[PDB]
Amino acid sequence: AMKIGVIGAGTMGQGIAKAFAQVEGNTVALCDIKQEWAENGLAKIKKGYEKLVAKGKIPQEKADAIVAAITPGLKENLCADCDLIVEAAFEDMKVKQTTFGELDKICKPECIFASNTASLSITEIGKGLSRPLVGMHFFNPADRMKLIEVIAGCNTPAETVEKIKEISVAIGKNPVQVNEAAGFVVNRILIPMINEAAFIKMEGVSDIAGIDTAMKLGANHPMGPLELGDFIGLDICLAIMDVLYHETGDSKYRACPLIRKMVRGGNLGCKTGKGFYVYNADRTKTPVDN
Amino acid sequence: MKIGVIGAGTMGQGIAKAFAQVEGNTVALCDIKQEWAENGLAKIKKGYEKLVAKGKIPQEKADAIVAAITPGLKENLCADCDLIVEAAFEDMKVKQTTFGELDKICKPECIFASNTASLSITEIGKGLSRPLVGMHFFNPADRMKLIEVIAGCNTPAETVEKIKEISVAIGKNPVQVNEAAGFVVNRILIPMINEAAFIKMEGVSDIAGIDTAMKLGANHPMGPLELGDFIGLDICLAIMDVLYHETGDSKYRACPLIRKMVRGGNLGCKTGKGFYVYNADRTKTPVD
Amino acid sequence: MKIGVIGAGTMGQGIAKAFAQVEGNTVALCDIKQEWAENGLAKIKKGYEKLVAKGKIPQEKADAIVAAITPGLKENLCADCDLIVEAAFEDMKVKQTTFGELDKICKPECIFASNTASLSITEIGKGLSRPLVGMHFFNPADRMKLIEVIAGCNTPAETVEKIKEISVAIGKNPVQVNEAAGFVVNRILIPMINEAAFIKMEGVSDIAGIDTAMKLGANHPMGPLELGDFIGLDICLAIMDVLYHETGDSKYRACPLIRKMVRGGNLGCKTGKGFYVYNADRTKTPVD
Amino acid sequence: AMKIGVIGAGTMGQGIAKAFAQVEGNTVALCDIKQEWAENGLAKIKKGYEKLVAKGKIPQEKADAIVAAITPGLKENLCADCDLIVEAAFEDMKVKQTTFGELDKICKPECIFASNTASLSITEIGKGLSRPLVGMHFFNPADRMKLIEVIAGCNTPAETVEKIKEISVAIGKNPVQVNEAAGFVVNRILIPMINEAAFIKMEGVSDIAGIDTAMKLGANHPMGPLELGDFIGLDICLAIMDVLYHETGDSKYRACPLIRKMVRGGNLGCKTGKGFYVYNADRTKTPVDN
Amino acid sequence: MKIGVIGAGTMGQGIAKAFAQVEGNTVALCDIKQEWAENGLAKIKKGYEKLVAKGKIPQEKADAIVAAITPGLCADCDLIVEAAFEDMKVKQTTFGELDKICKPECIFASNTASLSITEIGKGLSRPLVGMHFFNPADRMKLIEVIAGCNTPAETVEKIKEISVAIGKNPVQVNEAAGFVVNRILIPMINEAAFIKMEGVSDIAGIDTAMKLGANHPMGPLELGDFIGLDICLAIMDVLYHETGDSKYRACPLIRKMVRGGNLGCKTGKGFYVYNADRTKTPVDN
Amino acid sequence: MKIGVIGAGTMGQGIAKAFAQVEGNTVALCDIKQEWAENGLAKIKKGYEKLVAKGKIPQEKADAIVAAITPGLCADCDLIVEAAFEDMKVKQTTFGELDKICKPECIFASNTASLSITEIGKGLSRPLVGMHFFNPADRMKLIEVIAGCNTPAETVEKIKEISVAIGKNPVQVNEAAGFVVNRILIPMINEAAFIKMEGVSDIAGIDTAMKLGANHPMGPLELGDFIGLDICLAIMDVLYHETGDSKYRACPLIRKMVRGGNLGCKTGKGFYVYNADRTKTPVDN
Ligand SMILES: CC(=O)CC(=O)SCCNC(=O)CCNC(=O)[C@H](O)C(C)(C)COP(=O)(O)OP(=O)(O)OC[C@H]1O[C@@H](n2cnc3c(N)ncnc32)[C@H](O)[C@@H]1OP(=O)(O)O
Ligand SMILES: CC(=O)CC(=O)SCCNC(=O)CCNC(=O)[C@H](O)C(C)(C)COP(=O)(O)OP(=O)(O)OC[C@H]1O[C@@H](n2cnc3c(N)ncnc32)[C@H](O)[C@@H]1OP(=O)(O)O
Repeated sequence: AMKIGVIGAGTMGQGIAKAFAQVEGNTVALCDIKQEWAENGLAKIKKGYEKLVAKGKIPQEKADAIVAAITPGLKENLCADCDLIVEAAFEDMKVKQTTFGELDKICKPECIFASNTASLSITEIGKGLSRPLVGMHFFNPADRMKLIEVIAGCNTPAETVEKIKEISVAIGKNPVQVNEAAGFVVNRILIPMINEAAFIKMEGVSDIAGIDTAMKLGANHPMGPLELGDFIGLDICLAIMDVLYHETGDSKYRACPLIRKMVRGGNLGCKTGKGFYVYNADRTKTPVDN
Repeated sequence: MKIGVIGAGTMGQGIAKAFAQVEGNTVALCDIKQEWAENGLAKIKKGYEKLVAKGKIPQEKADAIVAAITPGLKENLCADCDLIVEAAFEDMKVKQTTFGELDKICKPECIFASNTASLSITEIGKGLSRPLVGMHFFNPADRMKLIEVIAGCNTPAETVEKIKEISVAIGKNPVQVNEAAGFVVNRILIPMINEAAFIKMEGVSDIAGIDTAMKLGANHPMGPLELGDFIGLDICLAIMDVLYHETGDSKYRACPLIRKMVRGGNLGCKTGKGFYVYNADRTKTPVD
Repeated sequence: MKIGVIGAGTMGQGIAKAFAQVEGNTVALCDIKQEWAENGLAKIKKGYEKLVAKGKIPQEKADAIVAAITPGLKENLCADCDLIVEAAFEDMKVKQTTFGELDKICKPECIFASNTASLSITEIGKGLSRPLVGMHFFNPADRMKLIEVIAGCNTPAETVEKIKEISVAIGKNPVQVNEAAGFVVNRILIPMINEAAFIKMEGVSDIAGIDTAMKLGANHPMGPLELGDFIGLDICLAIMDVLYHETGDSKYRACPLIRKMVRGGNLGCKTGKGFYVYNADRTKTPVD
Repeated sequence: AMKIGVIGAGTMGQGIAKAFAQVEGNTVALCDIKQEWAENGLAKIKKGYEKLVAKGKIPQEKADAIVAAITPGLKENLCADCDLIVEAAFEDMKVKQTTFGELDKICKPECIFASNTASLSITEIGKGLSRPLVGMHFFNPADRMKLIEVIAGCNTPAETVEKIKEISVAIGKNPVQVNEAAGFVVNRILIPMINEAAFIKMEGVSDIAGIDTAMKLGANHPMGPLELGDFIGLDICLAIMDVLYHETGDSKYRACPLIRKMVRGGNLGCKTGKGFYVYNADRTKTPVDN
Repeated sequence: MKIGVIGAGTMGQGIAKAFAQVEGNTVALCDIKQEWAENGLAKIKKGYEKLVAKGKIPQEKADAIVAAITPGLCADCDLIVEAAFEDMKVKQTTFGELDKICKPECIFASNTASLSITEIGKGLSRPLVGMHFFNPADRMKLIEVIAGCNTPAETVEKIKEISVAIGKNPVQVNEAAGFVVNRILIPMINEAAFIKMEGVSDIAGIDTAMKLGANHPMGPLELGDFIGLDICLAIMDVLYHETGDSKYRACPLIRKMVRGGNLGCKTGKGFYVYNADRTKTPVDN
Repeated sequence: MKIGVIGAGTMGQGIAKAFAQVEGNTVALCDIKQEWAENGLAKIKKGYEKLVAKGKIPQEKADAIVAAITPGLCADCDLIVEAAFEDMKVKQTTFGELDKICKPECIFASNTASLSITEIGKGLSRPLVGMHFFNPADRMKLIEVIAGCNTPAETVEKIKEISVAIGKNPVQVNEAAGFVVNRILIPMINEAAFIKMEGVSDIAGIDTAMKLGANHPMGPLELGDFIGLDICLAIMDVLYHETGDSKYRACPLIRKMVRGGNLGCKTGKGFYVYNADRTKTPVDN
């Protein structure tokens, strides 16, 4: 028995709504700024579940049972008696502080405020609030990845970290406590990997398929690092590298100028059909250095 | 085809099985003492008897593998070798005079390759009469499918192709690398371990947590702290210091935490304590 | 001598007492609102009444000090000023147009000085008709004996000497500085605080311990963590980021720990919590 | 009631011997490699105490009472039933590992092994030993400075840190626990100060007396940073900077090339009569830039 | 061919000279304030007068090229070269304001020093290319030809031919910060400034060192004053911000001098004070 | 004056030429293997022959200077210039072995590229000074005069006069890593190598870029091959180790080529392969 409000209806918010609604006994309020943005979010969840039922990987009764626990709307209307708030709205500081300042008046006092952000300070987002702000960081696709990073901020009490811990296990996830530093644990290790694999390309050491092949056969990684960057989106890798550099001031985390030149040109990876690989119609991918 | 493997230690052992696994090849497993090489082949043959009893290899395929390997001294066994893969102690002067000696023994068409991970292929073969290429296996060499082929600054393109063709002819996937510090795998993978240690050092997360986050967040088979324990923190410290010294770039500065643990003998699995304590059962316990 | 002090805040207050303390000087304490400047002088006069009751100043020396200071607007009080010390909000465009306005008011021989710590003296006075020098007091300006005199890239040697002579004429010790980021004191002293924080961040010692070690090991009056609390961690973060941005050098990267505490409002004494909790008695407690 | 053996009879060892022998109830074995090196150490302690009695700052009975508790000799002869060993021998790794490997056989099992080193790893010094090695770091003059840094190594148990804690209070010092990192607490903060004050000189920002005057009047420090470097010895500042750089790999701790050029020329500060200041006969010091 | 130059400063003026001195080309010269865009064409006749006087040019040739330059015109050019201020939104906006104004099929080229070509041309209808001239653009034989990720080869090659058509040498260079010449030459100026700042030598010694020790036509500090110390700071900063590498941090002595307006030859005081005698004096005497 | 040069390589040979070509000086040329120290004087007559053939020198002048050079002699010189290998203990030992051999009052000078002068002369009886020539020492007009902390002015000035006496220009420079010219010029070669390594351009383009874009007599990569890529690596490494600043990290492509013995003109293959035709080919074609 839990009510969960999810502020943001793009990719992350829809997956976070699905992660709670998969557990029987949870109802999800899928909110956004315009009521029609939330409705497009719930239709996107529905459309996506129609594909799996087709590909035979989920039963239609389950899909229906998931969709039935999600309600689109506005936070003023749906988040009063919410037990947990998980925001996955746009990565802008002032938008977050506004959202949470409103919800602070809307929500009952018992409500837990959490943010899925990966680029901003949990500490600075929840500064003015009347209650603890915590980080509850999901990984795309949030309904299938079992990791949750629980980020403590400078003032986030330990009970608040402990509660998000219990909730993550309740929904079948594995929490990992992180004290707020840029990149947390997973992003701080993983994106500098992608960045090194790009320096190795830029410096002429090896080719794209070779760097990826070496990482797949040499370390038993599921993808190559450059494959992976296309699939994450090179724009997001660049932004994480730049966040890792600006927070620390450490030249160690400088982004590879090759990534920046591709993002400038719009070659963001799988989402643009072209990054280090070209994604064609016939389901084949070829590295851009051929 | 006849291959000479210089070094009867673990790597040399694994490289000899890789070539002897394949029908039609012969391997001379050499080391600096006739006995060393004969102990190398005895470790190989008993690893094969555990496999036979485990039922995962025919008793006659294993015998035919052991039969294809001959221990001895290079002065006796490598003159009509077609390919030499060196896998001996990582010291630049020991590798240079081993390849100086082999330059006089081995027939001209014999190809010279070194399994080195941390020394410069180019420097290795500076003064020789024939090209020197990198042929960097991954342990266990008989089981890992990747082979990094390292072109030196004067290693002709023809030499690099023929080592590619040999790697596939023994069932590997060659990835051509133009020599730089760390090649591909080590240059990505060891700074990874190093970063997880800085995360531990700086109080961001705990050892178990850093490792759980990378396997459940990034789909990695091992956490980076378990893996640096499995590779050996001494191997990880040394690769970091190579990257640092070959580049000049503070980016590759090793994490002082790893340097403190290596100074105390806490190297990982090989000493029974690193980031994890490895107990008498099978569990491992984070020192956290 | 007649001095104009631009800014009736704490620094401007402390700089006006420094000049009015000395017999024969007059000070115009100006700010952008007539009331602000009159509140500045009222804070000054009541600080002097606590001193009189504490018996540490004659009742007539204090009255004569307060009498030498006149609040108002610069357009009214600074035209026949001999020296202008600006001490207003640290924003480059606010300082440039304040000195543009004063360039038309003040008689030509009036000397223009700014108390800025983080902005470029040279940029401050780029387009003016007269030189612009740094005259950087230390709070409390009336009590600290040091004055850093900052030569700009176009500040003549004659201007620098005359500010030296004024500093001693009001009983200070001038230390000539050729403009660079941090001058002398801030460039040594704030990286100090920053380093003690990295030591805390990296788990080397504890907050009380870092502070006790520096006072009993180096003969320092305050620990560096107490001192960053007393200066304000926001002031310390900002100086770090100036040093970093003016140099380009990772050496002066601020410690992320200090950046996290500033984002949470834990700035030190001014907010009642930083590295120390400051309780209702007089004790302070390390957040450690 | 405590017996203390001090391995090293130069400056540090003599001051460490004096710090324990000042406390009634402690007897000090002042050891070195050649019996005559320890005797010169005890005569140096005696000569130095004859000066204070002259300058009127200590009573002669006290000096005599201190000297009487110090015995020069060889560790084989004097350190068997020692309660604590504090080595302040030369800063060389192999010398330390040899000294401690011998003392490990000499000393009773109850004996605490400690090292005053400031440049080497406590962890690497006591690796092969049969008992914990700890760092007990004194500050010249060890008999008058109240700070002791107690350094835990990678394997130094907490009881061993706790015991050196009690002993430091017993002798009137204030211990500070430090987990082993280069420079500990005091040196990592202080010498990079001296180094910055030297960059400021080298870059032409201010003059020698001005940098020192600013630091004395601006921060209320007892000395200027350049004054202080002369008094510490610029060779030692250089070595600490170089140790801080090599251990971290961080360009942040690069030594100022001005310090290195003065050390090369032999201008080590007060001990050579010339560093940033020239130390004349008539008790006056003038900065070398005049 | 018709050619429009955007910017009327040293480089704008020199790029205009470079096109108009080849028989057959016509140039449109432009700037913000028109009085500055005629001040441009004014500095062009003034210099051609001093050379015809010195016998280096025939008056009729000097008069044939200053008649091919029109201060404005851009509606009909076959090629646009912007030599505007080295600020990114400054270049997007101009080029933004410019995709309307020019004929549909006319080539857009920027003379930027180190900025990404690819970001410069993002909202445009047509490919954007890099065509980099070197001070003085009318004498220096080099053109660096920089193509962005979305720059076709027909345009890269159409620039190579135009280059050889006006007596230049076009070297093609891939898009990275500083391209070739500035990435090498500007840190060299920056280093010489650190050498003066740390007192290793004086301004005079460093410059004659590199002239007599390296056979360089200018010392690195005279060369900074001639380039403009504000352009040098910019490129250093762009170098530093593109790579993230403290290797390229500008020398604080150059940031101090740009803040004071000691920019070199354009303001009469850089590392040298330039006198009417035509003699320059190092500011450290 | 009598002059002894220590080292018989390019710089040793050129420094010998620089003294002997001035009427009145005599030089003693030296090296490890004597066959190398006559190989030195062999490369000196061979080059003077090719110039007399090309009419640049009169045979009698070529014959007057090769008669002032004696392969050895050092016992009586008034001035010693070492141009030995750029390894510190290599220079201390030589100079160590040399304070005995030379006359008591003779001036000791090192042609080191970046090493501290002050540490070079520590155990010596006499001041040690820096007298830095530039390849080719007989043409390049510059001498950098470097004094150590314990080098008196009489010796610094005695070098300045000797310099002007052999038609050079002596610039005095304070002891820091790289002095002036190499601290600027060598990272410039190093940068051009990073530019080739990151693929921004090819070897040819970078060099003609800097010739046509900067008016440089050699491109930075030809200049590396002419200096020797082993000397360039050394100076970069010394730069990096003296400052501690990753700004000066050598480019790994130059460390790889030195490891392979691709040193430039002295080994026939650097960034260019040098052919008997007298044409050089970039190794990337
Ligand atoms: C920052 C960026 O983005 C790109 C950049 O700009 S980086 C900087 C690139 N530019 C440079 O580095 C400049 C390098 N410096 C040089 O090449 C030389 O300094 C230099 C060519 C400018 C030297 O000046 P110079 O040789 O005296 O001028 P130059 O025109 O070549 O020859 C001088 C002659 O102008 C000659 N001349 C003949 N015709 C001429 C003409 N049409 N126009 C001008 N001059 C002419 C005359 O012969 C005059 O010499 P005399 O008085 O002795 O007769
Ligand atoms: C690393 C360190 O520690 C210090 C260093 O060395 S750093 C590197 C410093 N050195 C440099 O940078 C070199 C810079 N490069 C240059 O200055 C030019 O490359 C260069 C002078 C070498 C160009 O070569 P050049 O101009 O062709 O040779 P140069 O001798 O000056 O003139 C060529 C002429 O030799 C001339 N010549 C006349 N007399 C001569 C003589 N006594 N000796 C030699 N050449 C003579 C001839 O005129 C020949 O030219 P022609 O065939 O056209 O008639």
